[PDB]
Order: sequence, then C-alpha cells, then structure tokens
Amino acid sequence: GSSGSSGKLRQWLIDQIDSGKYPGLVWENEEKSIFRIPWKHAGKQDYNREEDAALFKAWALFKGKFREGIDKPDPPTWKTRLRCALNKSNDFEELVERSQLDISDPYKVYRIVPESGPSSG
Repeated sequence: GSSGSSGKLRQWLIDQIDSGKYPGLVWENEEKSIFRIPWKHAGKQDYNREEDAALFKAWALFKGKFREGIDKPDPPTWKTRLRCALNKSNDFEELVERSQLDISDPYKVYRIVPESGPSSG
C-alpha cells in the first residue's frame, strides 16, 4: 500500500486481479477468493510480447529489479518465475477441475487457500 517493503505474490497477484488491469484475470466470485488466469501460447516472434508479458513483466520488476532497455529481457524468466511461484505457493489450490484450456479462450482457475483454512476436505 504505502511502500513495497516486503514483496510477495499472494497479495501482489490478488492486487492485479482486483484492479482488473489485465484481461482475462477476473474474480470468479465477489469474495475475490477465486479467479481465472488466461493461459495461451503463441510462439510467434512478430506477435506483441508486451501484452503477453503485461502481467508477468510486473511480477518480476516488482519482486526483483529488471533493467528495462539496458538489460536484454527474457519472457522465459518471467513466465517460469511466476508459473513456478503460482504452484510453489502452498496457500494456493489447483482448480484445474473448472479450468478450461480446450475452449476459445483458455485459462487456469485457482483458489487462494487461507491459513486458518482446512488443508483437507
């Protein structure tokens, strides 16, 4: 809020969804507990990367320090970094059950598991 003293994904990410700045990223519910992330794969080079890494870029720049313009950017690092954290986060649940990657617009659903929440069930 005031200053990014302690960086983190749990909140950071949530902030991105609530803000609704990036497309696809929307809260399936009002409680802002469950959301959906757009999972696509172009591969092309001429295609626009900025957008593809619109959210990923922020993640890194936020957590670490990426030199924009001087240091050569690498989507792999960003995607891998986040993609990995998403799963690494034990406070996150896999809603793949509802996830739809076989439709017009593919996306992966996830549930933010709290601390005082029932691990099992």
